[PDB]
Amino acid sequence: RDHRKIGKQLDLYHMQEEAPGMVFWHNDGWTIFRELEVFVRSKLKEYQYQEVKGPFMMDRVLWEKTGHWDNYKDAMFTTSSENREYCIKPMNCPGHVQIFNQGLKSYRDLPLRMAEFGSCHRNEPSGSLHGLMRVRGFTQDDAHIFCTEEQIRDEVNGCIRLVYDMYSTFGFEKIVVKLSTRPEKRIGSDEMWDRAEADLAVALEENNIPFEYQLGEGAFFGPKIEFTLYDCLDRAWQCGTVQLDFSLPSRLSASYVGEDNERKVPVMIHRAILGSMERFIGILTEEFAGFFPTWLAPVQVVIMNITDSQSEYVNELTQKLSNAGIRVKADLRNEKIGFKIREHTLRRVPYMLVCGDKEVESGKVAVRTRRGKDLGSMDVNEVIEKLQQEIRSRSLKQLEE
Amino acid sequence: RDHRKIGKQLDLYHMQEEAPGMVFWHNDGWTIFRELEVFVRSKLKEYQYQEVKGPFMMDRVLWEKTGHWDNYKDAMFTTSSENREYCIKPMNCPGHVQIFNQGLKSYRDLPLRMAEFGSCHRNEPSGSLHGLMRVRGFTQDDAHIFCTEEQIRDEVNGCIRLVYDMYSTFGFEKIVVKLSTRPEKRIGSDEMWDRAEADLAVALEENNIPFEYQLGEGAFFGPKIEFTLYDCLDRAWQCGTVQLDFSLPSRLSASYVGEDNERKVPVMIHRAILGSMERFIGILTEEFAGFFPTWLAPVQVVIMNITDSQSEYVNELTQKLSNAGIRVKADLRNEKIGFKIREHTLRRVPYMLVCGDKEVESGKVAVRTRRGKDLGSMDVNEVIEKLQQEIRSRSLKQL
Ligand SMILES: Nc1ncnc2c1ncn2[C@@H]1O[C@H](COP(=O)(O)OP(=O)(O)OP(=O)(O)O)[C@@H](O)[C@H]1O
Ligand SMILES: Nc1ncnc2c1ncn2[C@@H]1O[C@H](COP(=O)(O)OP(=O)(O)OP(=O)(O)O)[C@@H](O)[C@H]1O
Ligand SMILES: [Mg+2]
Ligand SMILES: [Mg+2]
Ligand SMILES: [Mg+2]
Ligand SMILES: [Mg+2]
Ligand SMILES: [Zn+2]
Ligand SMILES: [Zn+2]
Repeated sequence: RDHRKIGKQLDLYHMQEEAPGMVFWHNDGWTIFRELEVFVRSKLKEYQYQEVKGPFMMDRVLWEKTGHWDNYKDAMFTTSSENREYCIKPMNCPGHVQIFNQGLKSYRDLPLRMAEFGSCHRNEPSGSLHGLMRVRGFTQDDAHIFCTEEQIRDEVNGCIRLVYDMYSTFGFEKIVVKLSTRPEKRIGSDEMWDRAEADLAVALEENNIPFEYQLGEGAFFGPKIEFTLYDCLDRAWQCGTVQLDFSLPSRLSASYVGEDNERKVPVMIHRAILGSMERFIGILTEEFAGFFPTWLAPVQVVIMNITDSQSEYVNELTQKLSNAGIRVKADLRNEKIGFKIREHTLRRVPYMLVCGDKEVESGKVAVRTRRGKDLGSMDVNEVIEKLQQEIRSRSLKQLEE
Repeated sequence: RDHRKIGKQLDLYHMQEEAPGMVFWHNDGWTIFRELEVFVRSKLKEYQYQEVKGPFMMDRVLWEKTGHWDNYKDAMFTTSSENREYCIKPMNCPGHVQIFNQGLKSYRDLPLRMAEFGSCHRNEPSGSLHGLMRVRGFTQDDAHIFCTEEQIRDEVNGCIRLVYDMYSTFGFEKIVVKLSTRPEKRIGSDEMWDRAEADLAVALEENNIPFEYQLGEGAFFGPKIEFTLYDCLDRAWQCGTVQLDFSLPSRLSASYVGEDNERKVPVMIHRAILGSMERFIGILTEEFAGFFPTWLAPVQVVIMNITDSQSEYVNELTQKLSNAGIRVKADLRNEKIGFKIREHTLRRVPYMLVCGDKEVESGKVAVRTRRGKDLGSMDVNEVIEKLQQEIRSRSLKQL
C-alpha cells in the first residue's frame, strides 16, 4: 500500500543518492503528472486564471526584501554568478509580484488571478524526506490572486469552492480542514494578523466547513487554510492551501490605481489546490493502491493475442485505439494469456482485451479488467466509445463497476 | 522587428536585473510556449518517444563521471546542501541515462527514444545575453535515443526528417546546416571521433543537405549537426541539433543485453528540434513581426459589442467559441467600438468579431482581421468551423 513500493512496481519514478529528495519521473509517472496538469488547466480556464512562468532563481537582495531571507534562509538553496548571490526559488509569490509590477494596474484589473505550475526547491533536512510526499524539488499548482479588500470574501470563497470541486473528482472521503495561525517568527502587525485570521475563519464558517485551529503553523507573512489528506498509515499531509497576505505586496512595492485615483496596495491570496504534484501523486497512489482511475492510468488498455495467428488483428486494434486517443499497448509475447493477464493486472492496467480466432473473425474483443472481472465479448467500436466516455468524464469507476 | 520590442508591446515576457538572463513569461507569452509544447508532443507521439522529467540538480560526482565538471565547469551553477556540492543541470543527458539505467534493457527495447522539455541553466557571460535568444535559463525540446550501431543511420535520419517536418510548419525559407567537428577539449578516442564525424557527414549527404564544416565546435562528447535560423538582422542562431555520442553511455555505465546475450553499450544520439523554447520563440517573433499564426496567437478572437444592448449576445458567443476550443475574449468595456478594434488590432489578435443589433437579430457576426481585411457578416457556426480548421491544420495564413 506504500506509494514507494507501488511506484517501483508500476515503474512510475525513481530516486537515487546523487540527488536526494529529487524525483526522476519515468514515462509512466510523468504521464500521471501530465494528466493532472491537464485537469488543473481545465479548472484554470473555467475559473479564469492566467498562467505564467517565473524564473528559477532571483537575486538574494529580493528575497531579503520579502523577509524570506531572515525567516526561510535555512531551507534555501543559493548559487552565485559574477559576484552576485541568487536563491533558487522556494516559493512562486515574489516572481508573480514581479510580473504584476510590469505596467500600470487599475482597480479595473482586479481580481487578477495568476497561476503557475511553479517548481520550488527547499533544502528539507534529509532525515525528513519521504518518497514523493516530502521532497526537495517539487511542483506546486500555485496561484496568486491580487484583489481589493472588498474582494477578499468572494476570492477566498472561490478558492474554497475550487478545492472541493477538484477533490470530488478523486472521491476523497477524509478532508480535514485547519486554520493555521500566526507563527512565532513573522512580519506584519498584530492588527493585520487578527484581520487576516478572522477573514479566513469567517470564510470557512460561511461555507459551513468545520475546521480546527492549528496554532503557529501559518506562513511568516500570513495565515493559511490547510486541506489535509491522509496516507495509508493515516498520517496527515498538507495538500491544498489558501493563504491571506497583507504584507508581501507592500514589501515588493505592488500597487494599483483605485477608483479615487489614489495609489493602493493589493491584497494577495496565495493558494495551491493539489498542493504539489509530487505529494498529491503520492496520496493518490496510496489512496487507490495503484488502481489509478482510467483517465490517470499510464497504460489504459493492453491488447493481447493468444497465438501469432491473431497478431495482425491485435496490431490493427492497437493503432485504432491509439488513433482514438487511448493509451494502448500490444502484448504479442509468446506466453499464455493467463500469464499476460496476471502481469498487466500487477501493472494495474484498467482493461485487457484478449483476441482469439473467434474475436478476429467477428471484429470483437474479449474484455478483462484488472479487478479480475470477465466482461464478455464486445464490439470494438462500442469499447472505444465506452472508454472515451470513461476518460473524458474522469470517471472513478470502470465499465459495469 | 526586434523580438524584445514586440515582446514588450504584446506583453509576452519581461526580464529584469534581479535575474539576468531569466525570463518572466507573462500569460500571453506562456500561451505561445505551451502551444509549442503541444505541437512538439504531437510530433513525438507520431515518432514514438517516451517523455520523462529529470531533476534540476545532481551531485558534482555524477558530473565528474561524465567529464562535464572538467569540460563544462565555469559555465555551471553550483549549490550545496549538508556538505555536498550539486550542479544545476546545464543539460539533460546524464539524467536520461540514469532513467535508462533503471531496469534491465535488451536489444528488444532499442531504439529507445526518451524526450524531455528539459530546463537548463548555464552561466553565460552577462555581456553575451540577448533577449530570448541567449539566456541563462532555458527549456530544450531535448531527447536522447539509445540504439545499436546498426540503428544509427535510421535514427539520425529520423531526427533530420523531424527537423524539416516541424520547421515546414513555420514556413522557414533559410535553414543553414553545419557539421561541427571535434573541439580542443573532448572525451573519446580519435577513431571514435573519425567514425562519428563520418556518420553525420554521410547522413547529411544522403539527405541531400548542403552543409559547411564548423571545425572545433562539436560537443565535448561528440560531433553535431547544427540547424541555423536567422533573426531580423540576419544573425545566425543555432536551433535544431543532432549529436552523435560514443562516449557518455560507457562513462555512465549504460548497457543492454544483445541478441547474443552479452552486455553491450548503447550508442546515444542527442537531439533538439526547436533548440530551446526561448530562442525559438525569439526567432518566431521576429520572423512573423508579432503576427503569430492563429494556432499560436495568445488570443485568437475578440468579440465586441457596439452598445450595451448587445452585451448579452457577445457573452453567449464568447462561451460558444471558448467551448469550441478557441482562445476568445469578450470586450464589453465602456469604449467606442473603433477604440476597441484598434486596441486588439495593435495586439495582433487574428480575428475581431463585432456585434451590432443586426448581428443579434440575425444570429450572425461581423468579422475583420488584424491586417485590416473586412470579411463582412458571417454565420457563427461558419466562423467557428473555419477557425477550428485554421487551428487544427496549424495554417500559416488566415482566411
Ligand atoms: N517538501 C515538500 N515536498 C512536497 N510537497 C511539498 C513540500 N513542501 C510543501 N509542499 C506542498 O506545497 C504546498 C504549499 O506549500 P507551503 O509552503 O504552504 O507548504 P508547507 O506549509 O511548508 O508544508 P509542510 O508543512 O508539509 O512542510 C503544501 O501544502 C504541500 O502540498
Ligand atoms: N544560452 C542559451 N540560450 C538559449 N538557447 C540556448 C542556449 N544555449 C543553447 N541553447 C539552445 O539549446 C540547443 C542545444 O544546446 P547545445 O548545448 O547544443 O547549444 P550550444 O552549442 O551551446 O549553443 P550556442 O552555440 O547557441 O551557445 C542549441 O542549439 C540552442 O538552440
Ligand atoms: Mg514545509
Ligand atoms: Mg505547513
Ligand atoms: Mg552555448
Ligand atoms: Mg553551438
Ligand atoms: Zn505564494
Ligand atoms: Zn544530451
